[PDB]
Amino acid sequence: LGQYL
Amino acid sequence: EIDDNRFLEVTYANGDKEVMYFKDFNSGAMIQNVVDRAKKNAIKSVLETGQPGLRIQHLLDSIVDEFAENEDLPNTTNPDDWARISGKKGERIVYIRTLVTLGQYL
Amino acid sequence: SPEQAMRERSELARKGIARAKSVVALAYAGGVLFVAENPSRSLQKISELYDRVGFAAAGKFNEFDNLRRGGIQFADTRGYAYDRRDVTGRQLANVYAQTLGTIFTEQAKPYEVELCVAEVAHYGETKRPELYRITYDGSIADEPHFVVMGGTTEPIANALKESYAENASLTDALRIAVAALRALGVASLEVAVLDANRPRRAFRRITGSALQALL
Amino acid sequence: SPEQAMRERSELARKGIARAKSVVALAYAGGVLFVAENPSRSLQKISELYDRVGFAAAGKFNEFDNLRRGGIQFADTRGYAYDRRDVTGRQLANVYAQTLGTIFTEQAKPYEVELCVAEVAHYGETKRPELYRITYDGSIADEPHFVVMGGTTEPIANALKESYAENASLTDALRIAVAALRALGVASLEVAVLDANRPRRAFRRITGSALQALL
Amino acid sequence: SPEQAMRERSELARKGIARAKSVVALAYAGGVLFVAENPSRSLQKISELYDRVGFAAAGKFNEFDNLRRGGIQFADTRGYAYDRRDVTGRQLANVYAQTLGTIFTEQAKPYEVELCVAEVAHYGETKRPELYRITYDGSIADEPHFVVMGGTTEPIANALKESYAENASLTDALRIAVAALRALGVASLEVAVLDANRPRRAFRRITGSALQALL
Amino acid sequence: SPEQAMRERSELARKGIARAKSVVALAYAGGVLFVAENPSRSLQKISELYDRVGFAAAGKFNEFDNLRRGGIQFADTRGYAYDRRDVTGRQLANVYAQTLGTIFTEQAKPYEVELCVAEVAHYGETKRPELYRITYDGSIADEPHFVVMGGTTEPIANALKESYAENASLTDALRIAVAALRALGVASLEVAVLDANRPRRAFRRITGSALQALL
Amino acid sequence: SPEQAMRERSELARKGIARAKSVVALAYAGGVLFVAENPSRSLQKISELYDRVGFAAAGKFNEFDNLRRGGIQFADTRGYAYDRRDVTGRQLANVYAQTLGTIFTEQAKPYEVELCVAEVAHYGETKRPELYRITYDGSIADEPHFVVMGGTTEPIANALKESYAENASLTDALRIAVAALRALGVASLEVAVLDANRPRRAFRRITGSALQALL
Amino acid sequence: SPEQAMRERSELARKGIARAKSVVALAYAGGVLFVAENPSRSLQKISELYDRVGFAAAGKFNEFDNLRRGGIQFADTRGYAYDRRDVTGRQLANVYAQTLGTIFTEQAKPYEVELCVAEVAHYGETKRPELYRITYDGSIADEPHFVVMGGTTEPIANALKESYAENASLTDALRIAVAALRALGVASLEVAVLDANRPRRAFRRITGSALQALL
Amino acid sequence: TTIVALKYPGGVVMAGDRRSTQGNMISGRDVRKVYITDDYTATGIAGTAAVAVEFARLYAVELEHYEKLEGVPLTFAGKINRLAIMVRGNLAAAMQGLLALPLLAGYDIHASDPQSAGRIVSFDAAGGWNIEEEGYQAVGSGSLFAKSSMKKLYSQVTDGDSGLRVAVEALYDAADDDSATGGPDLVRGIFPTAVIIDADGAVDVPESRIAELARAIIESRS
Amino acid sequence: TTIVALKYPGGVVMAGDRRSTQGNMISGRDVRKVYITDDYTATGIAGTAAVAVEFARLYAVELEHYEKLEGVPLTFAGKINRLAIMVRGNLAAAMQGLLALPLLAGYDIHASDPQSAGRIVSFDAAGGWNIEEEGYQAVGSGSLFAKSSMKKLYSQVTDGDSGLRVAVEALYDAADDDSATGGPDLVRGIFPTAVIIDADGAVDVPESRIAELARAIIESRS
Repeated sequence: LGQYL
Repeated sequence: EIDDNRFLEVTYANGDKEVMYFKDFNSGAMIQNVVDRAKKNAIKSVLETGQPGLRIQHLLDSIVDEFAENEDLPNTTNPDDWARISGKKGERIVYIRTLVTLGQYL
Repeated sequence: SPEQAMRERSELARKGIARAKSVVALAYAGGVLFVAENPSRSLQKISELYDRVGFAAAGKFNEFDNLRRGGIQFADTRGYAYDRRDVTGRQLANVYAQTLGTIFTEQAKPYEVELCVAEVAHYGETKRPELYRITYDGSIADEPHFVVMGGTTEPIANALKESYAENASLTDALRIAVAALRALGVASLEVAVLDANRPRRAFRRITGSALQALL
Repeated sequence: SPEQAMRERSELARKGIARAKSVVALAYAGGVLFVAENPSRSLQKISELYDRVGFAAAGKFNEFDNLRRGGIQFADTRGYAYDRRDVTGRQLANVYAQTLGTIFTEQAKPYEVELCVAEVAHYGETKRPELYRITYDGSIADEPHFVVMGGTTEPIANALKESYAENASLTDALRIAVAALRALGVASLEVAVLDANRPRRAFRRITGSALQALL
Repeated sequence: SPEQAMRERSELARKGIARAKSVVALAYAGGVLFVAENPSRSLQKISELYDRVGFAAAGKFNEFDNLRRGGIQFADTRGYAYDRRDVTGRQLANVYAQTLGTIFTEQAKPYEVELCVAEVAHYGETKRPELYRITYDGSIADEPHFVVMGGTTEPIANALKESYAENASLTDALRIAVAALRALGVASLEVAVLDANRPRRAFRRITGSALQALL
Repeated sequence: SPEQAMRERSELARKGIARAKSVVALAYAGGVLFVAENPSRSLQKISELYDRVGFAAAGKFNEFDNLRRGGIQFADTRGYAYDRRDVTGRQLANVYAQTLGTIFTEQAKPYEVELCVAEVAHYGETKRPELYRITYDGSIADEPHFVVMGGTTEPIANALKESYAENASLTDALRIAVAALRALGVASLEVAVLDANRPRRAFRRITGSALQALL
Repeated sequence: SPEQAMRERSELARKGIARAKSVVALAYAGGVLFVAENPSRSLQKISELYDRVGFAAAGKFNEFDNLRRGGIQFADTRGYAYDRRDVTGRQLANVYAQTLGTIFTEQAKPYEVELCVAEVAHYGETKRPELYRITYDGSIADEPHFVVMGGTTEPIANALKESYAENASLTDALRIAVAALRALGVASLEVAVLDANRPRRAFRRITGSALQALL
Repeated sequence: SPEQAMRERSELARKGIARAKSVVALAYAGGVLFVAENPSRSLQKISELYDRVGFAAAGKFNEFDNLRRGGIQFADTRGYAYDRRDVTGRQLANVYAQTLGTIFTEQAKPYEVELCVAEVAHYGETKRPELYRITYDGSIADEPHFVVMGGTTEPIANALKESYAENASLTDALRIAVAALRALGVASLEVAVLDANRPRRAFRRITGSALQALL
Repeated sequence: TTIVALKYPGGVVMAGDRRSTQGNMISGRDVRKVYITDDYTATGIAGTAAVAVEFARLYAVELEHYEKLEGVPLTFAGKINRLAIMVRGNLAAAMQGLLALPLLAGYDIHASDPQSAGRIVSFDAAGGWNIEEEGYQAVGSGSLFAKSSMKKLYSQVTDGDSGLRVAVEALYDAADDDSATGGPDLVRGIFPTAVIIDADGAVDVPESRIAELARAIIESRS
Repeated sequence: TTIVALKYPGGVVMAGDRRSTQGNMISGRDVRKVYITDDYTATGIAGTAAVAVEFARLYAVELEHYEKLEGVPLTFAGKINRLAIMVRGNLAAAMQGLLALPLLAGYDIHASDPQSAGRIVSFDAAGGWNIEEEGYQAVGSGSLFAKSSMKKLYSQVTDGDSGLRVAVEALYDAADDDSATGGPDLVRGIFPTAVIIDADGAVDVPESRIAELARAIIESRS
């Protein structure tokens, strides 16, 4: 899951 | 450590998997082979095109070709490396794999 | 393996997303335009979500229709609980991201879906159309000009990259979108707009003979 | 790997449908005609669902009768909650698709069933008969002329492909359907119609001596 | 081995925070300054928690926003149950520590998140800014001068170590923070302050042209 | 492999029915006749279900008595909810058809039972006796003349095939049934009838000296 | 495997019943006589169940006293719900059979117990004593003369086979039962009767000096 | 395997009872005497259960104190529900046996405890003291003279066998019990009595200087 | 309060006054009691102000919600049913003094004859409904005076405009004989509100037209 | 109790008295009945003191909570709605004699014309609300006298200050004709409280300004 802020 | 350098993948007793790269299996003999292949490519370029000299792209081609040649063989190291990896991870090695590569859909 | 799940689930759902028809959404003078390749007459991949918020999807129909319904539910419960002008495309996109992440990590199979939430300004108001793309894992991306979902996205995305023109009329944006989608008649196209000029409900389908005239 | 296990389920459901009798449904002048090969006198594979919506099935009887009952439940709850003319064959087909997909992915064994939902227009109204086929996975297909379910579908489907004629009378469509089904007397046939001419309840069985005269 | 599994989780969580963009928080004359590298315009990594308590985070968005929401919930329920001046940054930090420990030991996957809770004194009051850093396991650290979260923290932490000056004005602390963060324009920065001079709500975003003037 | 587990369930159920006594049910002039080989005086394998519906079983006592009780429950709840003349042998057979399927697929061990539901016409009415056989598979077979359950069914079924005569009196049908069952005195036989001539409750046991006279 | 483990309990249970004391129950002129080999003065193996129904057991005590209590519960709830003369030894025996079967195929360990339910006629009434034996399988057997439970049953059963005499008085039946049981003083015997001559409660223990005189 | 689990559970509990201090209980002229080897001043292994019923235990403190509490609960609920003189040592012993038969077979770890329930007669009444011993398996033993629990029971039991004398006074029975226990001062002994002469509550501790005088 | 609705050849018109009271005290001079619930219906609600505005809002939400889920509006019959159920649900509160009665006007696009596709539907406190057949309906404290006025004026209704004038006049008489119904306020310039529904949907009548008709009526009566 | 609110060109003003009674007995000489719920609203509450202060507190909490979760304040419409739902929720206790009625003043930053972005909103016990158009509102036992005073005085309102003076005067007349409303106490120096909202937010009028206005009125009448 490439959702890193 | 990029996607193109992913050489091997190992499954441990816990089932966790590690992506080993060609760095873990690198050697001085591999360095010498890469240099020799680059020199041979430079000789071929001189013979065909006529421009003397060795380029960096020759080294890049040599290293990628050498990795491609050596990646087909999974068993290329002694069992001591596997034992060291198991001792480091702490888990038993059970699988090795090479990274060569129904309805209502709208 | 923690690594196996993330890499394997990712492949299982990217496959099922490429294993489907293609949808495009692009900004034009009157708002946003959805153009999907859809043969059926009953099953739809473009939908109104709220007054000014539209929705397009590509993947497995039962699942993105599950998301369609959930989003409608959400938007109406908010609009009634607070007010209509409080529901925004941004909230909706965020909810879809949270939900697709939770599904992607907790359920047995990941939703082989790709979502696009679109929003335009209110009537007599001025503001640029907003496009968001939500992927199967929960990732959300802010698009300035157009979104392409499902199937092989590269050729369509490039054709749109060459043909796109801001403030293109409805007919030109339709030609550009159909052309880039080909890279199909009224019997194989689902076309709708988020017309910024409507007083309240902006979503409006373009079907049949009117669609025939436009293309 | 999940996809491979799903491949094992697809085959098991297909094997059950293959090990069964054959049903056909085709459009004719007065509506839609269901003709099934059924030896029993108590167990039925054709049913009224709502005023103008009929239903045929092929597979394990306990499972498609479970679906028959669920669909009846659904249609009546809608008709009472909203109104009779709001329930459409399209909604019903969609519910069956969602339910067969959920069963196909979540239950231990997939329902070895194949469904056909049929709809005709209301009384004094004009509109073409709609046929939908729902398969075991949740897939739904829109058929213009006829649906063939269960057993070996190829020879029956081809025989119908040569014999079919739009606006055939009730007797001709019965001859065509029985002929293509053979590729059987009143003691081994279940025959019913969705007669578009009835005022409200369109479904009507054709049994005994009347069936004898028709064939 | 439980210890080896714990090392698998510790390692897992460290890698995710490295993937995320960097955030810094530092004390300056008027309170505390949050400066994060954030490209999106809708997704934020800095937030008000209570009147004088702010919050920054670095890592998987759908998790540190979950923590953001939980913290807001907590703070408001306390403030209403007792009073506003009773909620302190210390309580909040402690709750996040308990929660991240429980998540780290009980849930399937550990949150890949790094938190910073900041507090300033009340209006017309005198007291030093407090910074707490909560890591993924539940560990909590009391910082006197600045916190750096996410990405590669060494170069930024060292650059701040050389440039930091207590009682630096807002502009100087912004220059120091952006400089050490580089080790970016208003279109890639999320900047906010906990201004100790505000009467009640201390958190205040600095965006657009005002941010342009400050940097 | 569920393909192999199901096979061992079917074999286990078949062995249990074979490892049991034999029951026969046949049509005669006054209705239907049940003749079972039963040594006990307290444990019974033939039962009234409703006014005109009888029931015989062969297999494991506790399980087919569980079904006996469930069927009684069902029939009475229907008769009270609607009316007595609405409960039919067909409904009952169908309910035991679906309950045995559900048990056969969902419970640890399949029930080792074989059921026969019988029905006659109402008083002063005319209609042929109906016999249904429900197997542990859940399959329901419509029988025109007689049902044989439990033990070795071949020799009894053949002897009945030669001796059966429609409209045989009570004594002749008893002789035929006992003879074919032998292929036993009043102390080892359970005999009852569904006498079509009774006004309401048709089931009637034939025991003791009356049975002695009949055979 | 159902054969190995459903049967696995059968050896387990048989072994548990053998490492226990022996109990006998036999019919005599005044009713039924229970004679058990029991050293303790507190723990018992013979009990009143209802007005005319008695109960003896052999095997793990926590288990057959659990059944003792359950049976008491059942009988009293029925007697109060309907009437006292409606509860019969036959119902009780049947309930114990169902319950021991359900423990055999579901609980972890099978009840290593063996039960005997006894019944006599009411006061001033005439009817033969009924003895039922319920085993750990759920099996139930109708005994005309005597039941032997627990330990090595062969020698006691044979000695009773030679010595038994119908209509033996209380003293003779006690001598026969103690003699066959030996194949013990008042300090190692538990003796009770179901005296058919009592007006209501038939069960009656024979202990101490009265027992001393009888034997 | 039921046999291996039974022999594994049995040898662990026993490796806990023998891994603990020793307790003795013996009958004397005024009732029953408990003498335990107990160093702590707060943790106790002898307790009042009801008016005339006492309790001693040996094993794991948290567990036999759990049983202590459960027994207190039980006895008081009975005494209030019926009456005080209805609760007997026999009921209590039986409940503990059922509880140690359920814990041993159902819980993860058997209770490593050895219980002794004691009872004396009521005031102005005459009856012999009763001692019961409940083992971790769930067996109960009726003891006429004395019970020894925990640690090396056999050497202590051998000494009591030689020294025991019925109707020994309190001082003699204390000397005998401490002597056989040695096979310790007031700072390492827990001594209590069930004094049959008390009007209601018979349990009474003997500590400090009074204990000093007695020994 | 008073809300009239009447069918004209080709459409329907629905008008309502503007006053809201508390006992004898005039509390609101410009309340809008006629809403456009959807492209082909309009709902007036008489009664308790809160319950009224709430009914209207929630009903509009429900119509549109089903429309978004199913991809097609309910038939006029379904709409009638949902409104009726909402009304039946408020019966307990209506007996406690929170009564709200709706009058529903609509244009059935599926009807056979377009010239009579207009629809008027009235409800009681107990949720029962009735489809009007005499060409008009009204609700509120002035409803009897409004109906008795339209009975006489209705032969003049021949199109959208004459139907609008008859509506305004009926309101004028309601207000003329009942003090809880406000008439046209010439001083402040506040006039009844009106909605017209025909083949092309529902539109609000702009105020100027209503002002004209009101001034014509007032001049006629002097 | 009495709380007036009036729009002026460019803003809104809201003022309230200070007395609190129990029957005929004066129990509180300095209660504050007008709160600043957020940077662009102010809320007066008449009625039961407990229910009043509680409403104000809880509403402020809710506005600010949604603001923190979503990163943007509700629209003025949403705020109106939430306040209305609270009021509707207290209805049972209001019929049990715990009635509390709020009057909500706000400055809409999203309105088109800044000179008329002022907003006044009134509520009844049943949660229904109404946006005021006649430019002023009041609530409490003295509200009728206050409204009848502002009707005449309102032509003088041309800016923030004149609007403030008109507010104070309306309060003076409420108190002058009703005993439950306190007037300016010159002896103890306690004056009405006032909040002004304009483009820049909501600020409390410092006491001195209200003192001078009150003294000007008192001298004008004697």
